[PDB]
Amino acid sequence: DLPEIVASGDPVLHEKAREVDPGEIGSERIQKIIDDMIKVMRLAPCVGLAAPQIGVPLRIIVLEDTKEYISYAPKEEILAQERRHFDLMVMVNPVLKERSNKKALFFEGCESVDGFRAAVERYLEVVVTGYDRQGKRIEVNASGWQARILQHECDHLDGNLYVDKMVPRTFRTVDNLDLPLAEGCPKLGSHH
Ligand SMILES: [Zn+2]
Repeated sequence: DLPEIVASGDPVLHEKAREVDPGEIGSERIQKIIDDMIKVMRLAPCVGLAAPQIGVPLRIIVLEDTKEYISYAPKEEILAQERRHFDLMVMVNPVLKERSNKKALFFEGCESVDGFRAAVERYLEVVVTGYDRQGKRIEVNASGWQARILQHECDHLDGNLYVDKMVPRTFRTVDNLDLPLAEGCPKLGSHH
């Protein structure tokens, strides 16, 4: 049976998830939680999911962005966001760190806050150390939209959602997505 995505207000999404014991990573148990994430992500569809969003209070994230999803976005926005496809990534106990003080500002949404968007400022360059799905120690250097999803998913594990880190006056229904920003809202884009 496939778990449901958990909505905002459920305390599992607002409290800090706990680390997987690295000796446990390859058990049928953590493997099932992982496979469940992957399936819930591909069903939605979305580019990223964290374990708290399926009710599991653990430090686990998955992410994928496919050529197919990407060929839906305006070709010029794909270019501003630096949005490039990348194979399915699983990380257990991810620890995120920026590689520089450069930030970008664009719209994100979250499966836990259904129907809405807001502009959120992200580090453009990250590193995430952690474990892959076989208990092996990995590091991942990420920029552009990939680094965005890493930060979004990582945020979940500390009980942080984007509605609590969005630029004022940008929150909006999906349908209002393309409406103009109000005066004194910063422009979407990035640093030189
Ligand atoms: Zn989310």
